[PDB]
Amino acid sequence: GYDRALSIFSPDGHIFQVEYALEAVKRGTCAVGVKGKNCVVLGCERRSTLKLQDTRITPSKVSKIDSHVVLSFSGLNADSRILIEKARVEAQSHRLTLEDPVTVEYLTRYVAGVQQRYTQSGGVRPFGVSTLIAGFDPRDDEPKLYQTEPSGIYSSWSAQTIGRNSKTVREFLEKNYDRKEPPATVEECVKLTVRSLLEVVQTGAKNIEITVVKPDSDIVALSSEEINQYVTQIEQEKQEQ
Amino acid sequence: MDIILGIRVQDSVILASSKAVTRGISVLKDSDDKTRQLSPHTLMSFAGEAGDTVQFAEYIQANIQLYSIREDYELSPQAVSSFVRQELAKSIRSRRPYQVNVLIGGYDKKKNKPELYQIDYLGTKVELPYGAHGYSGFYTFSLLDHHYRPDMTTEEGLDLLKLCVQELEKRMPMDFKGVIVKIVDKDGIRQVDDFQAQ
Amino acid sequence: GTGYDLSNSVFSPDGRNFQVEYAVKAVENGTTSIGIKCNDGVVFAVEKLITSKLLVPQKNVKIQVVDRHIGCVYSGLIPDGRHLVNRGREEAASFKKLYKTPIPIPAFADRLGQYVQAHTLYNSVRPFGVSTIFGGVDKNGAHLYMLEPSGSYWGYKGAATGKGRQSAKAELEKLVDHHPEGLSAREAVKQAAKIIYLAHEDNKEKDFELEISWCSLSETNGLHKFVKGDLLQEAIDFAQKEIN
Amino acid sequence: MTDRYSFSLTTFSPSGKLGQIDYALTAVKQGVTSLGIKATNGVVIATEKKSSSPLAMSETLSKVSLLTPDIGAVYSGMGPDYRVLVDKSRKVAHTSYKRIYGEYPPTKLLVSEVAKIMQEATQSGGVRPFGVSLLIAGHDEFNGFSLYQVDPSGSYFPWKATAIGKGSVAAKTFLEKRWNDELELEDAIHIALLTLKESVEGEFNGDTIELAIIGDENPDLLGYTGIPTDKGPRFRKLTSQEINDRLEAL
Amino acid sequence: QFNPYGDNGGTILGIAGEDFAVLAGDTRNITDYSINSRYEPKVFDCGDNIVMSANGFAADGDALVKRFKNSVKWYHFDHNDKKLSINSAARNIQHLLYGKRFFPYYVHTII
Amino acid sequence: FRNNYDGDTVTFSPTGRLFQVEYALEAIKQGSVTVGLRSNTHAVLVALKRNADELSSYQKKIIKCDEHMGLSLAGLAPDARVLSNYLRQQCNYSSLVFNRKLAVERAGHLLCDKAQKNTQSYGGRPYGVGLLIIGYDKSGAHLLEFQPSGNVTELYGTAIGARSQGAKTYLERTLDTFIKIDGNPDELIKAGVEAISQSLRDESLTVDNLSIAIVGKDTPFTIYDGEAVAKYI
Amino acid sequence: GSRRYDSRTTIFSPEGRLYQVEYALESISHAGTAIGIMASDGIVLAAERKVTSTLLEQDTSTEKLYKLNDKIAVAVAGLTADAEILINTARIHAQNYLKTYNEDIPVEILVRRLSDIKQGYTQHGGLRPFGVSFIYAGYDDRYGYQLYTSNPSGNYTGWKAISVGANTSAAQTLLQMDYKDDMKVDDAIELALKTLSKTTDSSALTYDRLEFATIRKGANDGEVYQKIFKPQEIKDILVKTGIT
Amino acid sequence: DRGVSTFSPEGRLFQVEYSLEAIKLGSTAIGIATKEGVVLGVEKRATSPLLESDSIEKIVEIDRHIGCAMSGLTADARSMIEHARTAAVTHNLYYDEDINVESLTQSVCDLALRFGEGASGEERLMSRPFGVALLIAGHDADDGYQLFHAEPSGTFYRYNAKAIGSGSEGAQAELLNEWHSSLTLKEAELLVLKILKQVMEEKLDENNAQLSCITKQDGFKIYDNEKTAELIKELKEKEAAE
Amino acid sequence: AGYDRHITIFSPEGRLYQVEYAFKATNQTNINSLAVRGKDCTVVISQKKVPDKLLDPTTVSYIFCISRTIGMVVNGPIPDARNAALRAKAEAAEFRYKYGYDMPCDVLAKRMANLSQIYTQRAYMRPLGVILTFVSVDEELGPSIYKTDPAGYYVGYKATATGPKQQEITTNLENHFKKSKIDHINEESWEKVVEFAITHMIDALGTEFSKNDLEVGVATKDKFFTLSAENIEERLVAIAEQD
Repeated sequence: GYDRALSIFSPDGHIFQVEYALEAVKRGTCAVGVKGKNCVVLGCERRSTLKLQDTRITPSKVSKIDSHVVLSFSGLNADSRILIEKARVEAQSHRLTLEDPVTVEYLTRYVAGVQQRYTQSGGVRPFGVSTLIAGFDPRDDEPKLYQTEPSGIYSSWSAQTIGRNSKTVREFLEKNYDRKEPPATVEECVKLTVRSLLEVVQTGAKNIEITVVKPDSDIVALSSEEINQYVTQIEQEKQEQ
Repeated sequence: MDIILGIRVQDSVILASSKAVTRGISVLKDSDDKTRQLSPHTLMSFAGEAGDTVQFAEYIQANIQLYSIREDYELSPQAVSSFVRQELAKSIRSRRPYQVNVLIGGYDKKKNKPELYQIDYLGTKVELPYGAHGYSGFYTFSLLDHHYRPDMTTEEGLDLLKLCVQELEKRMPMDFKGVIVKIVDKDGIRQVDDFQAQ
Repeated sequence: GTGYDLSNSVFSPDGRNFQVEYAVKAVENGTTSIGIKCNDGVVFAVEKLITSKLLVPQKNVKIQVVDRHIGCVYSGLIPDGRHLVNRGREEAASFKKLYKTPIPIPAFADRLGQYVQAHTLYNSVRPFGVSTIFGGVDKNGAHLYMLEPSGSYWGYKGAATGKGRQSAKAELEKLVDHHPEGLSAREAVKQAAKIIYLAHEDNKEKDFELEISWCSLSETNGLHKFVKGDLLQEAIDFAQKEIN
Repeated sequence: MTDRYSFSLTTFSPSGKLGQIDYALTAVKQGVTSLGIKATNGVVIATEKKSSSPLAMSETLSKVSLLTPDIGAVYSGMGPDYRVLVDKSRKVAHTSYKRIYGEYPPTKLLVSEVAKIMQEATQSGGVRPFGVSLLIAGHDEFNGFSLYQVDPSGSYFPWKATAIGKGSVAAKTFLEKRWNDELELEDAIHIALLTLKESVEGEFNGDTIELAIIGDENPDLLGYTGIPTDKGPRFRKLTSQEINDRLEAL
Repeated sequence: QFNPYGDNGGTILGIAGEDFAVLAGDTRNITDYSINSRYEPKVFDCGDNIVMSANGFAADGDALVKRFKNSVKWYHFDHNDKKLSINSAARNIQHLLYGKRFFPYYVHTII
Repeated sequence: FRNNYDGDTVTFSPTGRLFQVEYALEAIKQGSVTVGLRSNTHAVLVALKRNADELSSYQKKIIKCDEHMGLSLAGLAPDARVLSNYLRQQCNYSSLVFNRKLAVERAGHLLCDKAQKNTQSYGGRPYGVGLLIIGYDKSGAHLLEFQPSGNVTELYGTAIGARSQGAKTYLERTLDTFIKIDGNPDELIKAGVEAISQSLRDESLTVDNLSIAIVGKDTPFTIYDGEAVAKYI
Repeated sequence: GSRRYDSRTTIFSPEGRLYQVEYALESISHAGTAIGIMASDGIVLAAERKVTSTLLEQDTSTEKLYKLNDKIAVAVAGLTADAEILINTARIHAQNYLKTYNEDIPVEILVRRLSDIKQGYTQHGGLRPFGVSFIYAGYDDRYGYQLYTSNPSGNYTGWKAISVGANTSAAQTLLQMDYKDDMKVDDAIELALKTLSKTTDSSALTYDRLEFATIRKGANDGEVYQKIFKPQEIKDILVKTGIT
Repeated sequence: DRGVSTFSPEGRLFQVEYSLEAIKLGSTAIGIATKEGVVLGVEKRATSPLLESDSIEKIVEIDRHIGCAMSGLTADARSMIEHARTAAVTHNLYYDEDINVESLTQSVCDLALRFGEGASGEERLMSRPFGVALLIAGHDADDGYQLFHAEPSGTFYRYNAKAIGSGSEGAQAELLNEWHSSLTLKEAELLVLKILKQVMEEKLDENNAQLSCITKQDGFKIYDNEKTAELIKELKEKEAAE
Repeated sequence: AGYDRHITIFSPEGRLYQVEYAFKATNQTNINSLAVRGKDCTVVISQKKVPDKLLDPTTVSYIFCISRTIGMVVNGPIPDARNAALRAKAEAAEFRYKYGYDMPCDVLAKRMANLSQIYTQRAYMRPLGVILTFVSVDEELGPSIYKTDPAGYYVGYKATATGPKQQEITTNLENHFKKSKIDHINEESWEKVVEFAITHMIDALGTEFSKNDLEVGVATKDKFFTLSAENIEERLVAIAEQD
């Protein structure tokens, strides 16, 4: 019954509801992704407006759409669930009908579509979410990293970040990542991510979670210690000067 | 019908399934694997109508894997079978029912015990030490009813199967081209590639 | 406050429906048309303004028939007029199909009445921009009716609507007084042509074209028909003569 | 046509209030007073029959209604809204309970049902909340007697006694003073009539007052005999004559 | 029970020349052992130099021709009066017929 | 004033006007001029095709609806496509079901009723296009003028579009002359080109600029463009 | 049309905020306080009854603590009516999970479904969100004792200790000040009441203005148990914890 | 507010007009047709150095003989491209032949006005118009090489050359002079590559600019970087040549 | 915010203006009417005002026959008056069919009242500017008068009046009854009850009537009918030979 056109054009040719959707993304926690030479890493910050949570149960920021693909986001959480679901369901459907898991690019193109659709369908508001999707195409070793936004647009990045202060960390990355020689190591790759997050996290050992993805469905999320260590080795790099 | 056998020994569940695919007068294939893995510790064997058979199995698989990803957890064999029964039970009163029968064998990582479930297209579910769908039941239940022990090792179980398969080849009308055997246990699912003479 | 005239189903504080009232405006602004109830039928006539010599004469017919015994003429937004007649036609057809007998003028009246009133109930629709004079002969005589955008309607001896509505109503009333015993179908056709010619003064700027149609028990066998040829010119004359 | 009002007409204001529900309650305030009192062996509900013209016959209109043979309701607010709410409450009792368990719903649940109805008129597309508050009183085997108040918000709560409408604040205060956990039904009936008199301007008699009770089973009101387990309705509206008699012992 | 189909007999023949082609048919329409007509054309010119004939059950045969022809009419509208190649008509007709694959046009047709 | 009564077609202004409909009518005036006129044996359409750049094509103004009917448009191209396409179906349906050619007069009644529907229901919008339908049927040649308001009128000739008033006066004057141009299509056409050049200003009608269409007694509605019209410029 | 009265309850603010969700929350900030504390051997749910009276039948009442499952319960803050509508669908969801899998619905799973339902009224429909926030207290064999919270937005998170309703900020500070990972149910029971006691907008924290609930695993059994204290049970524990 | 399908007093559809604005903001796109083929060129426009420029797809294939370039809100283009591809493939399934480039275009254009909140004419479900314009280029045996411009208005034109996007008005002006009925494919390539360099804020290189074409012989192809680079180098030399 | 006066939603005062404005429209016709209960009949008098000379007097009326036994007089514009009449007629026929007996006047009222209530709560339905007076000689209840309004309210009366000078007619009647002490006109024939009604209609409005200034409706056991100009005339002559 309800079909009010909520996303429409304004005189200057803008669709404010989609634009405002982005503002919701800017306010969200920061999320970053950097691809190495044989892996991709995704890092996300943990807000601190309230601390007394049960990190065990509380939903994490990086999700698995399938065994070889993960998706992190910045924006409204309630909205991210709906997108993550649709992605996961499509992941299975693609295996079932094409007898082959989805490619990172494909899963991305799907999500982007869902979002786009929500920007020109009656009675609905766009998703206040922007995503980072990374993994490895089936039987492939070249890492994949894509990003989507409420507008419904998407593209691949050698590294990228979304969320609050993403402006800052993007800069950091723009002047700390060389496509010529990408982080040839899982370790040096995670370091670059932790480094990039620190620029905005402001000492948050327990506020920074990292997830490493390797070829052939090898996905793992580091613990506070493994991370705390990276933070440690990094802080010295500064002082030793 | 085709041969769908299942026997639960001490620490694993063994599933045997005929490799023959006959269409009318000709045997089209002799290497058919009538099984689908629902999760790392749950295997399901199936037999029935031409299309319904796989269509149903894959469908069930898709849904089980989706639950795995969504919950980052593997549903117990018991749960998985309850899902399956519900589905068939719905199917039976639908416009065009799935005519498939299945055996579900999995290792409950929590209880640390193997399990075997037998479910027919009507949604009839029963858990048994050993079971089979179709005619095989008529020649094998007496064998197992005789030589079956709960504490049998996986090897004893295989031998017991070897015994069933022989009887089936001796007294059965059809040439089912042998069976493919698979074992489910604490370490997952694996296929005994050497049963064509074990 | 105010703004009680921006939505169709809203009651103003004094209990009115401005949208309907604004519709009436579109009507009064239209051409003039009348209906005269003679002693065994009804006569319909309308003013057809000749916007230019380009209009093929006798071609853009206005009066419409519903079924075979009912006649409709309206002033205002023509398209709305047709829309209404279409509904009347379906309405009449539905009726006959079930009761066999061709729809009685009264019943048809309320059929159009309820439909029109229906468009003053929701803000998702616009009221009809037309007043309609219609009628015919049925099992018990002739009947003349006029329907307003408000959905209101009553039985009339004579009726007029549009630009020259007053001149007409003036003339119609004169007839009613000087003919207590009734007017004949033949006579009503003449009188109508005159009354249209007089009412044309409130538009004496553009030239027009007359269009009469009648439904008489003795003249057309209870069937609605257009007055053409000789009988038509004859009336055009009877009018042209008394306009001087 | 087609109700294009597929959106809520009751929304949250920046202050966090729900306008229409508030206004609805205001509407309730304006309505005639009505009260409820729970005794140890019954419940009583009553209101005033504010005849809106001497020509109108107040009998041909009941503010006190039977929902089930052991549950009654009374209101304060917009009479017409109450009316349709009663019919809905009578049906819902059958459709969602008697037809499934073959027994009338227990007070709390039937109330729970009505509440849901109202709750929905607070969120559904194109509608306004109900401009009434209800006082439902009943009895069931496993819950005994009970009294509930249902608000246009869709909220409801149990009461030992309470009043709504016009002089509710006044009457509520008068009840806190006269109520105790040992009242017999006749007691509550008396207290009821007293509590009512205060809110009554002009005439106060059995023709201007409307009161019913939920007490013992009235087999005499069953209509048939022969079935041991069917003892009769506990709900009973008092007659004009019954009211006046009590008014003399006022 | 009601039988939706019938047989009007008839026979048609199509022969292709090097720079021409022919489509022929008897002009007799029958029902059982009676003759409905000694002359009821069965081969039609559908324009764009295409002749068609759907033989078998008359009703279904005429419906098809009517439909195909109408399909040609629109082809022109939609694609700027561009002539419909015989091969295209063939593919098109296949779709016309296979559309009723589960309540077929009881006709064997040739163009 | 007007600002409070033109937010949709389901609203009447205090004076009885339907602005949204009027705004639509405007789109027509903003449209390229097109002329229609008929004799007793033929009906003709002449339209000025407008182009974007000099690198672009000139947009078609004339559409065929059947072998005996067609029209010219001025205003929103899309809406003409929608309406003409719908007028094609009606002709089609008239054939397939009654084996009868849809009379021009009726085609008009149909268009009117279609249009009218988009001016009394919420959510709908009027059609922003004007049409001139010509056609030869059982009662001869015909010319119709379609207005988004729903008003369809039969005339001997007419024009619509920017500067249309020029041609219209010219026809209104030439009336008694072209109406008798029977048995001669070329003459009726030249009278048509003249009427239209009466609304020129910007430039002069060229070969890839002029568009002509004609229907008649033994003439199936046929459109002429480019080189084909050369013999009239 | 109708667009004239459409609040567009589901749009973004120029700042990328959701008006109604925000306002809905504003409403909840005035609701009786509800606190949930999770200890090593159990969970505690304590809430303050908003608006009470001498006449209010307290034994038969429930406005904040609702049983959803046998191992799950919730504490409400906001529109009770709204809460129920959601609670009932929650109760059903639990059962379906059971009927499909023959296993008790995992706590988080039930919580995710409920949050998703809310989230919906946030993205489409043109209806108002539910003016409710939930503190879910439950236990399952996969994560043991769990404590969750969800609100009008549709988002949910887990906690060791948390509160909803009025003076949450005050309570959160007090909890954050005295909570310890190795707490014991009894300890939590006390900390809960102490907090309310210090945040209550009322004079004194009496039993008649409270609702209490505990999810403990009675050792002499091995199964988990839900206990929703009765008036007297609260009155007792209230004297014990030293608040008499 | 005001209906999404409301008329302005000047006789225009607000949403459609505003739609055209969003497009002016879009990336530049240019198309030039020659009797040797049609060339399609676009401005990648990477919003950062980290963005892998080749994951930018603004020139897509509809069929082997029909390709197109997009400008404006490109996310809107997906459903259109899908529609176009389907229509082209379907026509082939139903008529055993390729679809005419014009009809393909006409087909896309038909989605355009399918929007509103309850427009009385069918079931137009799509809340707003498309925020993207398309340059459809292709070839068929009826009208040879063709270049089409399709806007959200629902209308479309055929240009010998046309440029849409931020640098259009100027670029189009350029094309008005540069284009002539005897251009070669090679010529049109550099010409597109040139006008792109002029209107692009960025220094045109084979990584923020992309060329492609459609020829009767090899159909729609997208020039791989290496091929484009050389063409660029070639352009520079002929420019610095005078 | 200020649209709480355009649709049927609450005002801060907790009022429904649109419902009030509906009531306002009921007087739009400037006609008064009253109903009285005989010993075993029920009569309804209504003013009839046909100003236009071109109108056919016979087609003008605000009195309707809903069924053989139920009659209904409407105070309000006619198009809303007819929408209401039709609906009641349908509701009457359906009731008979489904339950096997003639719908009782009061029930018909209740059903129409509940129907009005809905326009009061649902935003897209406007109320009907009319007050409906239903009369009959119920087989179970005896002579009956039940009136409903745009608010969705209704009740039974001993007698009642509606229109502009409603109050004058009401208090007139109130007085007559305070005097007689009974709730009805103690008359056997309806002609006398009709005369009574007309009489007080005159006393209260201080106006004289002609056969064409009234509209009368009578409801007797198993039949409700309206009088004719002559039936009325004969009745007017009667009151005349008493004054």
